[PDB]
Amino acid sequence: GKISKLGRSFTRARDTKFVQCPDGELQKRKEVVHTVSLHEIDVINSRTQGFLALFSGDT
Amino acid sequence: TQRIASHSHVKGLGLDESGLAKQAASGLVGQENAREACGVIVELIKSKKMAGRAVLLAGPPGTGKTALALAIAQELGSKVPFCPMVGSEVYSTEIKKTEVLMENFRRAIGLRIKETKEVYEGEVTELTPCGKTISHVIIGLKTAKGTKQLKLDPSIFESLQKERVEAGDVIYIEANSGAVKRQGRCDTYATEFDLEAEEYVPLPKGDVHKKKEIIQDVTLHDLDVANARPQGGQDILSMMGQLMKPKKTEITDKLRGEINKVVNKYIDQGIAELVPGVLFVDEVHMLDIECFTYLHRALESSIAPIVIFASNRGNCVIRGTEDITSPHGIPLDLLDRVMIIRTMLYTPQEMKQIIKIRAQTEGINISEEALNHLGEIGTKTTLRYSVQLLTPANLLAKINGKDSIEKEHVEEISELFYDAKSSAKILADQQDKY
Amino acid sequence: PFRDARAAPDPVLEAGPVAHGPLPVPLVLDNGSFQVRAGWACPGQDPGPEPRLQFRAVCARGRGGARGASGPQMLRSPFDRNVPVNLELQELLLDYSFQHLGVSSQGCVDHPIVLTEAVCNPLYSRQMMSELLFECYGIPKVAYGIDSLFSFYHNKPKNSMCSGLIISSGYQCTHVLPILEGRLDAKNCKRINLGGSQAAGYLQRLLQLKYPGHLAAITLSRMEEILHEHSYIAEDYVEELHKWRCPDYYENNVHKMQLPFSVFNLAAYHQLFVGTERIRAPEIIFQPSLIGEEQAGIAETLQYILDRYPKDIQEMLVQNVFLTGGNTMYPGMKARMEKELLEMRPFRSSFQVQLASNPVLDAWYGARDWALNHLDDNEVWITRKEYEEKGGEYLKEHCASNIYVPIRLPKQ
Amino acid sequence: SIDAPPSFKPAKKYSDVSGLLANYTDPQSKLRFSTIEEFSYIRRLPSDVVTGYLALRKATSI
Ligand SMILES: Nc1ncnc2c1ncn2[C@@H]1O[C@H](COP(=O)(O)OP(=O)(O)OP(=O)(O)O)[C@@H](O)[C@H]1O
Ligand SMILES: Nc1ncnc2c1ncn2[C@@H]1O[C@H](COP(=O)(O)OP(=O)(O)O)[C@@H](O)[C@H]1O
Repeated sequence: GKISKLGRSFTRARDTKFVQCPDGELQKRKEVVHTVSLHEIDVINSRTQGFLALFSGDT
Repeated sequence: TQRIASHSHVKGLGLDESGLAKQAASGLVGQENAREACGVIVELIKSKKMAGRAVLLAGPPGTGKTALALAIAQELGSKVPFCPMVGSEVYSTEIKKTEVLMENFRRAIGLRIKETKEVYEGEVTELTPCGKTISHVIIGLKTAKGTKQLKLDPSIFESLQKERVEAGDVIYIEANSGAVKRQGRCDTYATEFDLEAEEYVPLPKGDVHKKKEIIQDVTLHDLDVANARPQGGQDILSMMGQLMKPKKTEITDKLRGEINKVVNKYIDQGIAELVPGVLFVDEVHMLDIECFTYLHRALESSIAPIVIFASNRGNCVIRGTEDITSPHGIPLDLLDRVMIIRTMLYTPQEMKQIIKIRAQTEGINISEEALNHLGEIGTKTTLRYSVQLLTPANLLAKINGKDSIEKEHVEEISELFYDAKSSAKILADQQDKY
Repeated sequence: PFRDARAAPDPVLEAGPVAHGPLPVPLVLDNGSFQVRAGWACPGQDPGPEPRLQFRAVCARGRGGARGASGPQMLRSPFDRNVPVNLELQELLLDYSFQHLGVSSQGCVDHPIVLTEAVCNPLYSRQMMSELLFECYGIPKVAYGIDSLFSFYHNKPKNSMCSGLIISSGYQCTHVLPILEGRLDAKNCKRINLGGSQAAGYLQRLLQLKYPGHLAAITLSRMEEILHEHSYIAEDYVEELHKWRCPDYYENNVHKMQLPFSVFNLAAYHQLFVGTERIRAPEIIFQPSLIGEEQAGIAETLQYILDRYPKDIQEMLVQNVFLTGGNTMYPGMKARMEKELLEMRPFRSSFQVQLASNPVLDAWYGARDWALNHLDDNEVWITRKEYEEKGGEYLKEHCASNIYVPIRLPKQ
Repeated sequence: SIDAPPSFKPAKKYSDVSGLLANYTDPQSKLRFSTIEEFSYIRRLPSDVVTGYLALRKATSI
């Protein structure tokens, strides 16, 4: 239920950033490759919101 | 596949049934007199009778001390805890040095528990609570193998409510733990709206209900740590968990006393069994004189694990004394509490066998004429250096389009990567430039 | 490539094929909505030798006005939704059947008859079917029974008391019939307002919209061939149609239905490619929502009747699920039904699905075997004189018959 | 009183012109379709076959 907005279509740029409308079909099954350091698994597991210590350094 | 590493070829001590060693077996070669001794230690750990007994492996660098220590962990297998540590780990910034010793001594003793893991999963066909207030809740489940009904307690019902479960959702219940997981809405309802924020999953094709027998491993240290500080209780969902950062702390003596008393209750009731394991304090000469003195108490205690030590030092100064030399870098007072196993340097023929066993472990084909050359270079340098050159030699053989190591490949690599002895000769010559 | 159907056979017989023993050999008459099936009981022979008169239940009378015709040959038919509701168009259907079978001579048919009727039959309808039979044709005694239940009676392991669900699917209806101790539990029986007529009608209208260039080339009698020979029922529809989505499977499985010829001529004399259509026509009885129609369909209905019993007698009556009639002829029907049944039972429990030995003829063979046994059980039949004191809205409660209730119709 | 009950579940949405599952419906013709080529196809149909398809489902079309 997250919405991301990428601006407005060029044909209604009048009346903010502008872009052409997408190609292909509306609903795409996409596939995403993702990778995490072995450390970053360890820190997320340490605390109620462990991931903040991955920035603040309090690990 | 699994990554190859510095000891992955050793698979056990490889003794025959009489207890004597074979020349070459289970991925070790040589060292008969020194590794027959580990056989006796394995029988001692399997006997379970003793506590606090300890062993020292002694001998020069590259003579097999950690290989033998890991070979013991193979012969015991994953039933029995084996906790490795490095001497330098003692110097924490959160807790005193003897606390780190005591935690690691506890880690090497395991409770082994049995239970029947029992799982229900499928689409929720109905929820119906059952006077004044809810006595129980009936729930129905469906999969492509059939239907069941269950009778939940109000604690589980609270958990279903917290997961925001409603009829038509696909659910996993684990009956032992009281664990409850929502897995999405069942796809038969995927047309209720065109756009809605849920994720829809197909009706499960597996059994509605499954049973296993499982075995749980937990050490005494896990009981200590879990029980000492208040357990947080946050499945997140509670912002108070954000404020107080964790830290390690000196576990009090009183608490370990109670934990011992409660575990004795359960091993009388047959609910648990006990496995005394091994603590391997490697690199022992990095311990301080304070710590060496505390070991004189912990190795006497009628609860302690078997402890294995290893060291490579001659007659060096004991850390923290600024003055006193002692054999192996260990105080004489403690050295009179351990049995000592000596470890011996390899003859050229031994190194050839180790090199070939490393090659066929690491995946490399090598010709006899090249293997004789790594054998020679090992006598000039050290075994731990000849075994480094195998992979880079293979990688040049591959670049030059050939399957197998040949003399010119190892000869090229020898000119390209130096040894510590020959590099030190360069530093003695260009002395004024560094 | 399409065929054309046969017409106008030569059924002619002597005045009565009376065998040894009892002289009043009964007529066995399956009064179907799609077609009628009729013949002599022919007792003393184990295999029913000749179910004569296999013919479509449709009659011709056109702009000429002055004549009508009845055999296999604008058209009309006597039924509304599997109950007969026509006067003379029923008579001239019976007449055809009697005349081609032979009859004595005098001002009546001398032989008793067993006759199929609707799973429930409205009282007025039963009354009219009795009047149109006793008055005009003068039959001595009559029996009414249900097609499906005769087919079950035929297919039973033994001539003994039983329980089961009957799944039945004819021209314009499918029914789910729970039966207990040989009795139809008609209080909680249910039917679905769809059937093989509506499947053919849908497949027609699809192909008309697919090829508007030749509406005239496609017609019911050609829709029959693709629906009988070339269509099948999915194990799971949303998975079948998903494997039909890829072109390399499609070209290997699409059906090439060559029309007769007079550009390679297909721009009009097309090969009428049927792909997904060969699934979407059978599936109507499991998902009536492929048409406009909001009803439970053969899957939700079976669960909805089966949950209205105690959990022990469910496990009893599911031990004999039986498939019979018309639409059950599709290939794959047993597999789809037993898979759909596996999801709606207790996790380790058992069920059995039986398919009728001949799904279309077993209703008639059942009525044969029934009448040939119950010749002299005069509590079972309605005698000619009973119809003079009970007004025609009356029935005799034998097994394989609709449940009677005490009631009477005003008439003058 | 023998009629079967209405279904409880919401209806699946198959495409008109091929029968494959339809994620999509066109805002003007009100037919439903699975893929881009099917959307190209429907836009080239005359009004007669469009109302013809909708009439198979007793949709607003009368
Ligand atoms: N007898 C043997 N058989 C097979 N491989 C051996 C043998 N002895 C040593 N090795 C291998 O050679 C290397 C020797 O490491 P070794 O156990 O000697 O370390 P160490 O110098 O004794 O102690 P540390 O681990 O503290 O450096 C490893 O790759 C080991 O697996
Ligand atoms: N071989 C077959 N395959 C598929 N459908 C068939 C087959 N034979 C008959 N049908 C279907 O059976 C239906 C008629 O069955 P029938 O038992 O005679 O009906 P009823 O008893 O209501 O008159 C028709 O709609 C026809 O499409």
